[PDB]
Parts: sequence; C-alpha cells; structure tokens
Amino acid sequence: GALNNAGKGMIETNIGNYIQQQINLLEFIKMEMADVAGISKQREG
Amino acid sequence: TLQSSHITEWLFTIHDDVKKRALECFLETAKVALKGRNKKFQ
Repeated sequence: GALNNAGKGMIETNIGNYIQQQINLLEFIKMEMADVAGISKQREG
Repeated sequence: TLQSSHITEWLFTIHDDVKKRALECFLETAKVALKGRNKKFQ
C-alpha cells in the first residue's frame, strides 16, 4: 500500500548550515586579525 | 566617516601630487607660449 501513499521524497543536502559555518568562521578570523593588528572595526570608520 | 576617509586618503594624496606636477608642467608650457607672438597674453 505504500505505492498509493508515503508522499514524495526529497534529495535534500544541508549545505546551508555548512555555508553559514564558513561565513561565521570568516567573520571570526577577520575580527581576530583586526584585534591583533590593533585596528578595531570602529577604528576603520 | 573620518576613519574611513583615512583608507582612501592615499589615493587622494597621490592625486594631489599629480595635480601639482601637471599644473607646473602647464605653467612652463604657458611660459614658452608667451614668447610666441600671441596677443591673448596681453
């Protein structure tokens, strides 16, 4: 009876969470470079 | 906005130097044109 039921399947990959993780890491690394250089974000603008 | 103006002040500084030199080059050109029988300079 699953042939008249069970809905439609999805080839879903959770690549958005990976992308968000990479973006957050980029923000963290840029922040840490800013701090070590002694040049804050508020001090660039 | 001043702290951001610092980021581009180098472009502006080299631009200002180029402008000073171009005006000196124009001044020497005009000096040489003076001795060319042109009544505009009168």
